[PDB]
Parts: sequence; C-alpha cells; structure tokens
Amino acid sequence: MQIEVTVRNITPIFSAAPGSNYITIDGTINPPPGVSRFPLVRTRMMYVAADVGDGVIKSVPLQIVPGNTMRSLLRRTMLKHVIEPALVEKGNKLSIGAYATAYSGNATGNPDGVPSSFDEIATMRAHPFIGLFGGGPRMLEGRLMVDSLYPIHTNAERILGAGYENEMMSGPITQVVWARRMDPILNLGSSEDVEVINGGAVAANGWIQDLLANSKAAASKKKGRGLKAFNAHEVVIPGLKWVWRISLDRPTDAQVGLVLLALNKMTNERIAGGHSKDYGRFVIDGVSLNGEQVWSQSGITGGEQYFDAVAEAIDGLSSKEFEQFAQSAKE
Amino acid sequence: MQIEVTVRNITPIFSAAPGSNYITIDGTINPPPGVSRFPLVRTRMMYVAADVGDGVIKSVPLQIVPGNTMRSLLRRTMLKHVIEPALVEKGNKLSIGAYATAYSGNATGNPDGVPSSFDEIATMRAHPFIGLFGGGPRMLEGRLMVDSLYPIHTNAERILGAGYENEMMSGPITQVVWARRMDPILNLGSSEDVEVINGGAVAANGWIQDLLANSKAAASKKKNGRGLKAFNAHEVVIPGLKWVWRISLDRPTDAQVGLVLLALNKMTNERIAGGHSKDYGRFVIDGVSLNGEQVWSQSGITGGEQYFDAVAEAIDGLSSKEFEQFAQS
Amino acid sequence: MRYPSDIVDQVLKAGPDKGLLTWEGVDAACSHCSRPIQNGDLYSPSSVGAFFSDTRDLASTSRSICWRCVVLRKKPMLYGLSAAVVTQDGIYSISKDVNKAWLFTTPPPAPFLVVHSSSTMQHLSWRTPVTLDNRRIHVRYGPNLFIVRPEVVRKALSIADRVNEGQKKWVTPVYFDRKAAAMGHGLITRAGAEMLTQEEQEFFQSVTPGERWALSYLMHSKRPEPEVGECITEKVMTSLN
Amino acid sequence: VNLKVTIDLSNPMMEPGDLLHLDALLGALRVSRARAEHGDAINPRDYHYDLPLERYQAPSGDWVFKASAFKLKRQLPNQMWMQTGRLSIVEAARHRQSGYLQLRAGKPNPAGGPFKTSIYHRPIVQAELTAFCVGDQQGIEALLSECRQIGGKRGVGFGQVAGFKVEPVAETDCPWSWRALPADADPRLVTSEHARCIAAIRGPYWDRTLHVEALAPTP
DNA sequence: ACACCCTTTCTGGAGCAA
Ligand SMILES: [Zn+2]
Repeated sequence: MQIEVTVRNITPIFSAAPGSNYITIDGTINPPPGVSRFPLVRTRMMYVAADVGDGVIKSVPLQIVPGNTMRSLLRRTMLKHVIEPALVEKGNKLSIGAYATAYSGNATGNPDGVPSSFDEIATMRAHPFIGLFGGGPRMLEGRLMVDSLYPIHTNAERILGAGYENEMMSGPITQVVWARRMDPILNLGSSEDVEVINGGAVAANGWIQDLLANSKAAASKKKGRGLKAFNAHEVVIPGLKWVWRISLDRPTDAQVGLVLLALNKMTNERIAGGHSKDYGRFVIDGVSLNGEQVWSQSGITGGEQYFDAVAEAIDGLSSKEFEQFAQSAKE
Repeated sequence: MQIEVTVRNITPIFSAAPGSNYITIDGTINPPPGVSRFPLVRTRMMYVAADVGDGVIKSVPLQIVPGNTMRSLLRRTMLKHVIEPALVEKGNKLSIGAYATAYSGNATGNPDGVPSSFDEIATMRAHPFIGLFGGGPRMLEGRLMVDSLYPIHTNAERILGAGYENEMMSGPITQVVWARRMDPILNLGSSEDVEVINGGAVAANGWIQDLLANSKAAASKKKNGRGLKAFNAHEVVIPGLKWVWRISLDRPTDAQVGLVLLALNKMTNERIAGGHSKDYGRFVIDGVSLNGEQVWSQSGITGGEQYFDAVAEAIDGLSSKEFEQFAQS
Repeated sequence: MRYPSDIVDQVLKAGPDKGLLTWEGVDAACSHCSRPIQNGDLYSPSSVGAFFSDTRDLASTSRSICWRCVVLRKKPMLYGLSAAVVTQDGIYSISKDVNKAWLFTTPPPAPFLVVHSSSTMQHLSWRTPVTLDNRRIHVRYGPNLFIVRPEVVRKALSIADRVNEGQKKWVTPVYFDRKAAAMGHGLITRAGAEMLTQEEQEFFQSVTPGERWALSYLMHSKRPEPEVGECITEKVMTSLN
Repeated sequence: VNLKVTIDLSNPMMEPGDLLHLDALLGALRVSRARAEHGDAINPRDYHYDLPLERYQAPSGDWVFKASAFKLKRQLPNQMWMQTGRLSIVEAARHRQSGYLQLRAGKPNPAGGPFKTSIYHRPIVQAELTAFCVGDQQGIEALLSECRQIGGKRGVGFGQVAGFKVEPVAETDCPWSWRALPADADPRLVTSEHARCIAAIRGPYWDRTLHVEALAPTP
C-alpha cells in the first residue's frame, strides 16, 4: 500500500541536527576561528543528488525531518489517539515493558538473540499495531515503512518524480532564529518586584555579587554558569508543502486503516521538535492512497473498507498480544 | 544475454557494513580513543580502482549494494510476485527443503549431497526459475550473474566504462543519519498517560528509579542491563542518485529472460538493501537495456514479446514437482 | 598421512562402529574427506541432519560416509579438534598464540593436518587436505581453506621486528583480524604506511589469506615465542570412548 | 607459440585461496563453448582437456597442461567481503500460515538448519592477472574473448574482465612451471616456491577425489 | 518404523587498525 501525505507546516520546522555548529552575529554558518561565534543548532538536513544547472547531478543540502521522527510521530499518534483509548474503554492494561515495547520498539536495550516462533511472528504481523511497528526483544519485521518528510523543492526533483510541479519551491528554505535567555534577577526593578523572593534585596544583591565574581573569573579565563544565553537555531521556514511517503508491503486492511486513523488524528500534533516555540505544527492538504487522492477537509474521505476493518480490529483489540510480544524469551 | 537496469534510489540506501565503526558528535568517523564516540554502522563501501584526474589508477571508496543482496532481492521479487502466486493458484505446495532451496539456495533439505546426472542438470538449468539461481542440495550453477548495484559515479568509471559521462555523480555520496531511541517512560507526563499502564504511577516511578540506579551504577563503574535510551548513527548513500545494475545471462531460455523481465516489472514494490523501518531502498527504474536495446517505459517493459510469452507458458506449466525434485531427488 | 580421515587410525587408534554397511560394487569416493570407498571396507549411508550446512565442502555426491569419517563426524571429534594440529605421532592444540607461533614458525616435520574453529562447533577435520610439506600448510579455519607458508610468516615477523626495534611501544605495521572478518584485514596501518618501504607493502598485500590469519594470531604488542602445544590426543581418545 | 596472457578487470576479483590456474579457466571456457554447441546435456569432463595448450608429461603418467597459475600484480590493497545467507523468516511464517510452505516446525534456528543466518568473509583483490603457457594464440584469444569474468563467486558479479592481451614471449622469459606439478615432476620445473601437497594438478581443481601427490606453489 | 522436530551440551582464548 502506497500512501502519500502532502502536508503544509504553518509554523517553522525544527528537527535539530546533532553536532557542534556555530554562527556569527551576521549569519555565517560555521565561521573560521577568531571571530565571535554563537551556538547554532541546525535543522536536520538530507543531502540529495539533484540537477543543478543542466545535466550536472550534484549532492546538495535539503533540510528535512527524519523518517524515524515521522515514524514515531505516526506511532504515538495512533497510540495516544486510537490504541490507548481502545485499551482504556475495556479492561485491558499493559505492563511497563509492554508500554515500552509499544512506544519504542523494545522493553530493554538488550534484545535476546533467539527469534520467535513462526505462529507468533505471523500473528504479530497480522496485528493492527504490532504489524506496523514490529520490534520487541525478538526483532520482527514491521510491514510499515516510513520515509522522511521531504520539502517539495527543486533539490528533491530526483526524489519527487513527476506530478509535483504545482506549488513549486526554489532557493533557500531555512532561517536562523535567535533566542536569548536573560537573567531574571537583572530584570528586577523595585522592592515590589522582589517581595516574592525569600530574602528580597539581600538575595538579589547576592545574585548580582555571584554574577560579578563569575564574570571576573571568566575575564581572568579569557584575558558554574549564569542564566544569560544568547544563541541560535536554524529552522525550516513555515509555509512549505512537504511530501511524506508511507509504504505497507501487503498490509492487513486494519493496519492501513490504522495508518488512516493516525493521519486523521494528526491534527494538533507537532512534527519534529522545538515544543515551546510551537514548532512542527502543520496542516495536511493531501493524502493519496496508491495514487488515489482520499483527503478532504473532514479528514480522510473514502477508503471505507480500511476504516471498517480497523474499527472491527480495535473492537477486537486486547492487551494479550502486546504482553506476549514484549515478553522476552530469555526472561 | 546482458540485461542492464538503470535505477534511481528515491529513498536512501543503507546496506550495512561489518566492524565497529564510530563517529563523534560531528562528522569525524573513527576518532582516536579519548573522545566521546557513537556507534556508526556504515553503508557497504568497497575500495575500487579508478583513473580520475590521472592516467594511473588509485583506490577510491565506492558505496555499493552487494551483488549477493541484489541477487537475493531479484530472487525474492521473482518468488513473491511470480512464483509463489503461480504455485498458490494451482494449489502446489513446498516442503521445507524445496522452500529453502528456492528461496535461499540452501542445501539443508538434503545435506548429504544429491548426485546429478547431466540430463537432469540440463533440464534443471532449462527450468525457468531453478536454472537462474541453482544451488541447493544439487549445488547447481545458475544461468544468472547479478552484478553489484554500482552508483553512476566518477569512482565507478572503470567499472562502468564508457557511456556514463553525462549524469555522472561526483563527490561524496554518503551522509550520516542520526537515530535515537527515547525511553518513553520519561515522556509520561500526566495521569492519563500512565492510566493504560498496569501499576500506573507506581510502575512508572519504579522504572524511573531503575533508570537512575542503572545510570548511577554506570557512572560508578566508568570511574549490565541496557536502557532504552540510545543515540547512534548510520551512514547512508544519499537519495536521488543514479545507479546501474548488470544482470548477465549465460545462454538462457526465453522463459528465463521473461522471468527476469517480470521480476524487474514488479521490482519497484521491493526495497534495495535494508533500512526497512525508515523506508530505505525505495527506487524507481529509469531504464532497462536488453543487450543495449533500451526497452523500459513508464508502463513497465514494452517489447520483448517472445520472452514474456515464453515465461507465460512457463508459469502456466510451473509446478512444485520440479522444485521438490530439484531439492530432494 | 594421505587423506584427512587417516588420523582416525594413524594419529589416533580407532575402529569402525560395527553398525556400518559393507560396500559392494564399483568405486565411489566418500562424500566427506574425498577418500575412495573400495570393496569390503565399512561404510555408512548418509544420515546427516538438517543442521549440517557443509554440503558445499563435500568432496563427492555419493551419499556414503567411510567409517573413518564416520568417526570424524562424532561430537567428541568435533570439539576435540576445535583447535588442533594432527601430526604423525599425536594431536596437539593450537588454541594459544604460542602454539600457533610454534606451528607457523618452525613447524613439526611430520605431514600434519591443521584444523581451527571459526565458530563454536564446526565440521573441520574432513574438509581440509593433509599438509605433506611444512613449507606449505593447509589450515582449515571455519568455512575457509587457508594455505600458510611458514617462511613467509618468518619474513613478515622479521620485517615487523625490524620496524619495531628500539621503539617504546610495539605498534603493528599492518592490521590483521583474528576472525578474518573485518574489511581492514590486511589493510596497511598509518604507522606501517610511514615505516615500511614500498616493496614491504607489496609483500604485505601479496601474502595469502592464510598467512594473514596466522599473522593475526602472531602480530601484537606481546610477541609469542614458539612453544609446542600441549598434547591432547589422550583427551580426545578418552572423550571418544 | 610460447605465449603470455595478461588480464585486467573492472571490479576487484574474488581472491583465490588456492592457485587459479590458466588451464582451469580455459577448460571452463571450453566447457561453456561445448555447452553452446552441443547443449547443456553434456559431460564436462570430455571437453575441458581439449584445449589450445600443450601438455607436459611426467615420467610416470600424470600429465599436466603447459599453463601456469595466475600471478596477481595488486593494483589495490586487499579488502574483505562479508556475505550472508539468511532465509527470510517473515516470509517463511507467512508461507507457513498460508500453507504454501509445509513446515511442521514452530521455531526456526539461526544456529543450524534452513533458517541458519550464516556469515562468511572472503578476500577481495583488484589486480592484474599474468599467466604463462605454451598454446595456439588463436584458440586462447577465442576462449578469453568468450570469457567475461574471472575468479570465484561469479554468480554475484565479482571480477568481470575489462580486457586481456595475449602476446608471444621468450622461452626463458616464461615461468609456466609456477603451477600444480606432479610429485615426480622433473626438477628444472620445481622451484623453491613449489611444495608437496594434497592438490589437484589438472581438470577440476576443486575435485578433492582427483587430488594427488603434488608439487605446487602458493598465491 | 523411520522420518522430522524440539530440546540440551559442549570444549578456549582475548587484542583491536582505518
Ligand atoms: Zn572419508
């Protein structure tokens, strides 16, 4: 089953790339040493072979959300919105290992090297949730394959293929957003501002005195840590139309129905990260099932046999498969 | 017969390499001991000889998919999309020896070593699927050579030869993708979050105290159960680049060429070399050349009528009796 | 001293299991050890389980095991020869690095047979040829048939002792994998790139994989002196009975 | 014509653990050509001795071809190739529920059996292969133009031949004796590299039933 | 009764480059 979810982020996208990146105040990424630089936390970037100029494929940077992040977003969406309410409305409860296996593929960091029986493998791949995300102590193949969230851009034209010339994007799609943390105690202004503080003016003056001592120590170092922190993070600019490729090799109809229910409940979900700055908010503007567009304003339109299958399976959903899926053979 | 498939990986390619490779928090691969390092599992790279920038040849890293991986991918595509529907639709059935022989070339069905006369060797090499891969207990040589999936790259030129200077990728084709596993008990944030868990807040706090005890024990030891929090890396071949893939046939029947063509017709639903949960290895076929004649279109493979008709009559006569007699006796 | 099964009654005395058939008819070689089964000698029809995965290393497809190789497929023979050199007078162990130092530097003058397990329990004894000459040694290492020249091992060791004489730390010139499994098995190190000349580097690429695997057990910071391995043919025979 | 053959190849070749003889390669190419004419229902052993090479005769039977084992001029440092054999466990369980696989066993075993996920590492070299032999150039170039790959593991596409050159050479300039010689070979051909071994001197060099008392060098 | 299947059981070393 081929599912293609074209979304539109209405907030910036921030999937933080690991690394030690810096930036000048003017906006130059990774400056040579000597000039003053601030920590930059770049967004996640996929190198893509693309056609720059004419017939000259080259590796260009295109900033994305990883398929692991979107796979866990899909997993936690169908978990918080479908699977957990189905378990709550009945008497079924999960162990902490079963909850850990359902949310992160495993209960412990150490798997057991023995694989499970063919009957249990077949029944877990027939399961609506466990078939999508087959983890556990004995590693199963989950039939859900989740691609990265690619922005519909020229740099991904060898990724996107034909049919994506509408709402086209060129050029840079990222922006460095600067964030500052000020010291609260420097923003104290009067005795009315300080009355909620134990000690008041004495404690405030002690905070200024420790900041002056630490500043003198840092000046002796240059020529603990305070609360001033001016820094930067690169985000992907809002308003982009993104492609999200979801694949299912011979799924049970309830499993693709569960993916459809999760895509229905992607409303009020954040894609990558930067929670407190409301980053990752998005609007789905299209879902195509095997190339057939099945999205409307009121969620998924059509595809009814998937929804009846997943409703019947959620009615038949229990905690027994989750418990014996997470049960280690070595334990 | 020299079938040659030019493909483009829509998603990244991750054919995992052996060894204990490591990477820092930046892109420095295999640092010296004494700095924080993370487990990196790299793509399948092989050192190849190339003459780029000089008349002499040098060793350059070329990130490829192995010919074993592509050979078994073609075999599993053949089985899953042609052979298993054909054996199912007539009600034929496979024993474990015949299944292992057909799906893995594996000889454990008859590990004693099956003697094979030259006549049954000839009929088995003229079988539409058995003659392609062979092996099993009879240890038969297949008609099919499957090359490695070679990226169209300046490091691959001596492999590729002429005819690939245009649309030729240059520079690095890899990028390290970082993946982490979060402990989801740390993401329990309300009573509604833990109400599904047996024990609830008591079990959640027991998990937290176990995590703190394990972290304190690890910090005391560094001056054996592993937690769910992990931060690792995997080096992939970047998506969107062009690869070539050579499948040579050593004197085939037309049914065998039709079977390879039918496998390539249904191959875009398959994945090249792992990375399965991250949808890695999804690709489109940009071209198929049958002895240099470009034969692929958007609607699969046009032309090649004799091969498709021969494999149609082969599949109409495809039973599991040939598979069981190829495995056991 | 000709076939690897000869050690059943040459290196160690043993007989047929007496539940074995007698061969009648034309000549056919044994499936294991490539020994021709004549008229009158005891043989067994092939009863390997599904866990036997060495069909690719069978000498013939006659589906018949000679009685010596019936003994060789026994489990005490399988874990007794997990690391063993079988000379013309007994079975010695090569588990230690000093025993491999003795085997691949100044080898015993007998026509021995060298087996070593790359895994826990492996069918090693029958699928390797007997090394008639000490200079050219056939070593079985798991799924690998290896050929080791002790003279080339001596030349590589002399090269390594030259390039590491006088220095405080014994740094290896070329990395060798004990499992013969890493990609860099045989790859030249940076210290060996700066401290070997060109012809020594072409020598270190030009060595056979068996010599690389032997050097993997005798190229490290502590250098193993050649010490003869402890005799284990009494242990194998006691286990066998 | 007392000639030398060099082979240069695109992909690095699966490194031979034992000697890669030129007569073995030419016999395999003659077997492939005989399969081209007389079909696949032939005995390979009637034709791989019909070669464009002269035969050296040992004093007591036991002839060998005048070809030599291939020498490697290594253009690259040696590497190691991992390959694995795994039966698809998920597909096995799906076929076992669907009935298409009649397996009564409930649990597989990566240790041993049909579902043994085995790992094996074997060497890989890019090289230039030089061999020396006494044979007609026309038949040798015909067989080697029929050749497209050299070395082992040819089913997984290793070591296809980019090209070959076959030229005459002087009699003193060719070591053809660097080859699996018989035990009673005449000592002007037995150098210091040659040593006693259980090894085939002819034909199928993998056939351990045909392994003899031999004097062979080492790759 | 002879075929496949499901279990145990068992011997040793140890260093590590890109
Ligand atoms: Zn035998």
